[PDB]
Amino acid sequence: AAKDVKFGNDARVKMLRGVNVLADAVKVTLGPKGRNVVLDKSFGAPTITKDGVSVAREIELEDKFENMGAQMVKEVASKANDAAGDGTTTATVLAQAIITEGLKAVAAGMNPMDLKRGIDKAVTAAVEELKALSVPCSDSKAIAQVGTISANSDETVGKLIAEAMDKVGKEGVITVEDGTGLQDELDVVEGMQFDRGYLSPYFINKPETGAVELESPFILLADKKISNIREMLPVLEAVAKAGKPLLIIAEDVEGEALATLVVNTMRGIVKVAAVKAPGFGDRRKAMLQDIATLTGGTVISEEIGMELEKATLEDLGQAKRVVINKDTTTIIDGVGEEAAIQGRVAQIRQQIEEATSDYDREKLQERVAKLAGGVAVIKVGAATEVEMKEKKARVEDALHATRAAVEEGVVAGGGVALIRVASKLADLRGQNEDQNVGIKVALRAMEAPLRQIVLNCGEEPSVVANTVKGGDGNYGYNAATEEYGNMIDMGILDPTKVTRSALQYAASVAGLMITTECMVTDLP
Amino acid sequence: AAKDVKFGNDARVKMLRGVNVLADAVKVTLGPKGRNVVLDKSFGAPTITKDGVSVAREIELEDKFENMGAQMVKEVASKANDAAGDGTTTATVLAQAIITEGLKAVAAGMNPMDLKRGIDKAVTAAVEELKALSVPCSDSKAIAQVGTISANSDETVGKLIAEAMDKVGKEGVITVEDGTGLQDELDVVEGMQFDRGYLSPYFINKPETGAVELESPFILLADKKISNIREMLPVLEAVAKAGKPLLIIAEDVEGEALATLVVNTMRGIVKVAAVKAPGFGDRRKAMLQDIATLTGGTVISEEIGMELEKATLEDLGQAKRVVINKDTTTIIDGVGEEAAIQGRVAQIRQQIEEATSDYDREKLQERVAKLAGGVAVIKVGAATEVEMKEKKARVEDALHATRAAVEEGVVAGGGVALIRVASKLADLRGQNEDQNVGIKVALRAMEAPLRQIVLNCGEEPSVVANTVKGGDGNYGYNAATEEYGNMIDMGILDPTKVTRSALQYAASVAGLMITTECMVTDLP
Amino acid sequence: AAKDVKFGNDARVKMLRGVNVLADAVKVTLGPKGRNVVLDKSFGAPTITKDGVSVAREIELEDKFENMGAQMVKEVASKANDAAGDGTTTATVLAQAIITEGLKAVAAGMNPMDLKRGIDKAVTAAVEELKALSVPCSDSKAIAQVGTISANSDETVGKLIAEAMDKVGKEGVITVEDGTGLQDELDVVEGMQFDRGYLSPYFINKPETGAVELESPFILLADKKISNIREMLPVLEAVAKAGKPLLIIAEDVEGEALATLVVNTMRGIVKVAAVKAPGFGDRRKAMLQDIATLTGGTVISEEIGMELEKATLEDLGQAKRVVINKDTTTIIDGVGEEAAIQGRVAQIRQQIEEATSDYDREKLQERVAKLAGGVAVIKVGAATEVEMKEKKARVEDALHATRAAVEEGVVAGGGVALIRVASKLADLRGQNEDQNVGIKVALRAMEAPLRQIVLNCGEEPSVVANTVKGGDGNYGYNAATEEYGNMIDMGILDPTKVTRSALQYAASVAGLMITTECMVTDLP
Ligand SMILES: Nc1ncnc2c1ncn2[C@@H]1O[C@H](COP(=O)(O)OP(=O)(O)O)[C@@H](O)[C@H]1O
Ligand SMILES: Nc1ncnc2c1ncn2[C@@H]1O[C@H](COP(=O)(O)OP(=O)(O)O)[C@@H](O)[C@H]1O
Ligand SMILES: Nc1ncnc2c1ncn2[C@@H]1O[C@H](COP(=O)(O)OP(=O)(O)O)[C@@H](O)[C@H]1O
Ligand SMILES: [Mg+2]
Ligand SMILES: [Mg+2]
Ligand SMILES: [Mg+2]
Repeated sequence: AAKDVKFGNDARVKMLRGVNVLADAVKVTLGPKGRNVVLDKSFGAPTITKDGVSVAREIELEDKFENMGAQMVKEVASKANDAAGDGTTTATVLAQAIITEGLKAVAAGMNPMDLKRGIDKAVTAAVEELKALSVPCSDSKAIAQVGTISANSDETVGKLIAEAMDKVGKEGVITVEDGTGLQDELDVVEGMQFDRGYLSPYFINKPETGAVELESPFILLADKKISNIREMLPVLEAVAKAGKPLLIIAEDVEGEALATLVVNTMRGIVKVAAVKAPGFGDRRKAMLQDIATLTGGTVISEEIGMELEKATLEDLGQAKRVVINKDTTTIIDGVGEEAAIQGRVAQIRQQIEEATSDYDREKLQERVAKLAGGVAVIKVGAATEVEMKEKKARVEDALHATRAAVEEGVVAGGGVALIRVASKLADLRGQNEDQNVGIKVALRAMEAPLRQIVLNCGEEPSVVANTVKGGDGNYGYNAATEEYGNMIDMGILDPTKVTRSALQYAASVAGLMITTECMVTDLP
Repeated sequence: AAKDVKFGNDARVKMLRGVNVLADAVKVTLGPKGRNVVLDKSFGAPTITKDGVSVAREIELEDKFENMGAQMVKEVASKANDAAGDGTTTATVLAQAIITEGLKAVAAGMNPMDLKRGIDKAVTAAVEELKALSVPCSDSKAIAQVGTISANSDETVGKLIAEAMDKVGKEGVITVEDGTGLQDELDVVEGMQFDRGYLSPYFINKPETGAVELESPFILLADKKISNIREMLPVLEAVAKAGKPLLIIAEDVEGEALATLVVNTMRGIVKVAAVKAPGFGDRRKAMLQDIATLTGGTVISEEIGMELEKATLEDLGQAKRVVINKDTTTIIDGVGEEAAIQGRVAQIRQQIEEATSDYDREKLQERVAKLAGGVAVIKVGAATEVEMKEKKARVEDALHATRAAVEEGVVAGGGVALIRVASKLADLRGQNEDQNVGIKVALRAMEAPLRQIVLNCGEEPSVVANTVKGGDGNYGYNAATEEYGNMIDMGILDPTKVTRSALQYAASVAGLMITTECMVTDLP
Repeated sequence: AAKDVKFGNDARVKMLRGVNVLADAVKVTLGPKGRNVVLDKSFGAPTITKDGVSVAREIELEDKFENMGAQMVKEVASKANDAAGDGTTTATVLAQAIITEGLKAVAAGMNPMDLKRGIDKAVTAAVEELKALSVPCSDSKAIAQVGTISANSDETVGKLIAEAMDKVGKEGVITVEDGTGLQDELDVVEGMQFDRGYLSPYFINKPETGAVELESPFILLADKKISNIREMLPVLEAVAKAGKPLLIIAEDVEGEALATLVVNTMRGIVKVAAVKAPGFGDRRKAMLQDIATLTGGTVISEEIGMELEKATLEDLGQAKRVVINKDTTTIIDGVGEEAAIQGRVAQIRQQIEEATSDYDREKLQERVAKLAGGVAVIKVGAATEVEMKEKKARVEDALHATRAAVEEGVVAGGGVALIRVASKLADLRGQNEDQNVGIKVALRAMEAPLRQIVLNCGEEPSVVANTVKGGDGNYGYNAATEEYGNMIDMGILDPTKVTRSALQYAASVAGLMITTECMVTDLP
């Protein structure tokens, strides 16, 4: 298509309207006095959210040039989120701020390429400063405070996160999903358990639960489909002699084999149960191996050239108890010595280290938890669906910020950390005067989040900023209680990694943007 | 697509118009002096209805913002309905109320997030208050009153519901369907019966009904298709010796087997009949098991490795009489001891407890009824189809409210319960003044349903509310007889669970709503 | 789609223009001075008709609201017709009347829900009153009078209907179809006959008719296709010995068998004929059973495990004569004793009682006639096609009204019955004044049909109604002769069931309609 090209101040002015429409939709939500935005949906009911990256992905503008502005700053908000899943509004606010100020200096006749260099120097400096202010967050109380503050001041989320973090340990997963009732609820599953039900409801020796239960059972791990019962006989009978029940975790148990197993368990011959293997594809075999290790058994796959028939009792895993539902098997307390348990865990330790992907990382951490600590699920309660969505998202949001606190620390919120690092770099200079403005451009933007937080309360940003600026260390403004104080004492903690990412990402794009001199796009 | 974004008072005004159009099409229908709305349909004739969620789901507006408003309140009405099938208009009315008043206070310059906290606090309070006013509704008289009142003052609906509730008992289903004539009619099927006709009209030993009848018959339950008669012989002959007739409920009876059975029953050899199994898929086998239990027989499926041939008389169920039509089998009085009956019922008791779905819940409750109490059908009469639709809906509607009465109790209608819980909270306060206004915003809306009820009679809401406000307990206004009195004595009872759900849902959304500060949506 | 919602008097006004455009197109046709409407057709030539439900179905309006109007009153005319195939214009006229009046009182500020209650009470009362004026119509003369009056005063239709009703008896069908010439013609087939021709034109022993004729023939009823002649031999030869001819009614006679039969009959071996079974699917077997009964033969189907070979002469049905054309077999006078005939008829008597369908009802009544009375056909004559359509329709129309007279009786026409029940309810009252207007609203509409009859004559409705109102019993106005008199004596009889369905249906929807307060529909 034919293009519309626009140059210099003209192009920039459109660019900024672009940034501004997005920035302004995203700002309304900053801080405890944040407000919500409503994003429409051709789908079904609209969505009410407080979450900056949600609002930001929706903004698309009709003027092709305004649009390019908005589609650019939009990535600060987006990246901020893939990085720590929080602080996306802050980020946006900082970029709108670096760009506003920067462009105004380009209009003063400064060389943008230097404005940029100064802005990045300013920033690299601020990042060190942050790492210096950061203090570790490692007690349950602090963790609760980052949760809480992330969840727009929902003390309950704070607590629940803090609680879960506590039970599943350091290497345990926590996930959030819709709840049944109105109140939030925390499930913690003990030890190892996966997503597989009995293959026939006949195995069920306890109908009141609708679930199967065996004690001191041997476990047969077969990495292959099971059709012929012939393959079993030498084994099933070695077990009938030891007088103990048996779990069968194979790739699958089909008609011919299953039917007969079902007939055999029924008549009170040998107590048995069978259930599909966890997952599919490649991880199945590796994850079935997990199960081997935990119960001290040997995987029987046709890959190492093995036959079910040639398997003595010894190959079988063992545990003290197992529990299986319509769609959930669980092994309690495996015989595997913690020598071998700890070892296999020290292997899947480095699986994550060289997991060059994001999805190849999730699963490994899951397995680590099923073998080491525990798995926790939070359920968010809500009266409505418009409510579930927003509430769920905040818990999700805070879940992330705590994980961030834990690895990177905390600094004073209400954008005090940033305002503080700005005074620490009051003396930073670059290779030339433009660069010095460039630096000053960033220091000034570093006041933005506190300034919006305040404006969203309907008081005066420059009065609050002045008195915060007049103090020291962690003195800051409590927007919620409208009083000044020590931000760490008041429990207003930002996870250091988020304050940091918001600065980096926002500067990284704002930086580029202010060096636009030409813009090319389609004809209306 | 390029978006239109709107901010603050601007966006809200539009949002309100949107709420308002919907809320006012819903209002017209509130209470005994309600009027109906006509909803068009590209389909066939329009639809006349009084039912608030029906009107609501139709409203869609041309201003994309006004629409957003409307599509949002629309969920209070919707949720209300998935929750108790009733009170949807009240709900709507309350939300229109909480919003109007709430936005007015945002324009006052209150912090909407607090307005929300006050509103919720006000509501959590009001729910407790209602659970306190609730009294159990458990006689047949009260039940009739809830029915009656739900069916816009139709005493006959009240009575039929009350009557059915009484015969099918507490674990019995009641369903409504179109009737043949002009008058309503209540069918109650006694004990166990399902949707299956004879497999050949030849079995029919009584042509005058066009139906089959056997006394003291054995029952053969086969969980498998039946093609070969060979499989039958050992059994059919053990039955010919005992001189009793035989029912065959299998997965199916096809050509070869059936034909011969048909030939055998014909010649006066052995009195037999055959009929498909109930349902399909997985429930068939479980439900066929029901039939086993009720008649004290043993299911014969190839899954436990069983053969028809190896079945003595003993495996066969038995009853005192069976009745089968073109499409309805029914077993009268099974031999199964109530020891085993009561037990299998205590199992399907907890099937519903862990039925994590809505459709996996319907079927279980059905079976419970076929095994415990009874099944009842109501037929709604009407001269026309425009009439049938509206009348059927109301019966359905009241059917729901009585089920709600029964599980959660009744409170005073005419929106007296709500007006009373508002004076109980005259002292509620929150953390800060905005929250106090927030609280007051809700208490105020709690007057809405009575004030519409009154307006819809064309008298003066604030006069009626003032004198109701001036009494005590259950004094209220009888809009139908235009006189004051005790609302429970006058049989104007609301089911507690609906009054409460109306409040909850409407507050739940209106609450979020009043905290919109930005709105994003498409270009016209 | 975005909707256009309309509220109170506004939405009503549009609703009523709606009812009006329809009501008016329908009115023009009412009574003997009725006129015709022309309804266009993308198809072929337009359609000239007098028939209210025909005009009505066409009306659809451009104003989405006016349209709703129209599409709703449209249902009175529609139901009216499914219910007694007549009175549909009167119906229409009463609804336009109940609406007009009703709405005018909602404008007075009555409570429409009560307007409605009184309009129904009024009506329930009127229906009793009609059942009380109704006198049975059971001589051939009165029957002619209902036909005649139904057929816009076509004495010839009256007569023909009366004539048929007389010959086919009470359980005989009468159908109307296009005729060959210009004059109407009544065919009456005697006894049993169906739609099947010889399977080979060679069977024909009388070429002058082009048809087959056998006397004292045995009848072979085979419920199965016939391919092998082997299956026949034992039988064909038992018949060759008795020296009588043979009819073969099987599911079909194909190549191999047929060919040989054809060769055998040809050479003067044994006199035989063959013809397909009546209908297909399930009724075939049941209907072939009919033929069995009538001729005292035994159906030979492989379903009861039977073979053609094992059939002696005894199994064969018998009659005194049979007559078969290119597409019509007919059996004259079967040997079956009326003990068994009457019985099988007493079974298909209750087939109709429990025929829960409309199509499962037509066939049964057919069979009843082929076994009990006779079948009659009327042929309508016309010069043109524009003419055949309208005439045929009227005969059809009157065919219905007579069937209705016969089951429910007659009342005085020209709208006199309704005007008389109206003075009988002069004292009816309801629970409150609004209901009293509502009563009075209906009693007034009850004058509508006489008022239109008169206006269609171009005289003055309120002079005619005054004088008619001034008389008694069956005094009324003969619109055709423009003189007053006793309407029963002048043969102006309306079948009671129609006068009552007109009232029922019109009030049933008019009733709802006047309780519209909102109307929702699409944007233009
Ligand atoms: N009581 C409070 N006073 C001042 N700031 C607060 C208070 N509570 C939370 N905050 C601050 O709110 C800021 C961000 O909240 P949020 O609106 O989610 O922005 P983001 O999406 O950028 O995380 C953090 O700086 C946190 O310090
Ligand atoms: N005689 C009456 N006087 C005052 N209120 C009544 C009377 N009869 C019924 N109501 C009130 O009607 C209200 C609801 O009727 P309805 O129009 O179905 O609204 P909803 O759809 O909100 O259930 C209930 O609060 C009930 O108390
Ligand atoms: N000579 C007559 N005088 C008055 N009314 C008549 C006369 N002939 C027929 N009618 C009346 O005509 C009315 C209906 O005829 P018709 O136009 O078909 O209306 P509908 O479709 O409503 O049957 C009946 O009420 C019948 O009594
Ligand atoms: Mg945040
Ligand atoms: Mg209701
Ligand atoms: Mg007529």
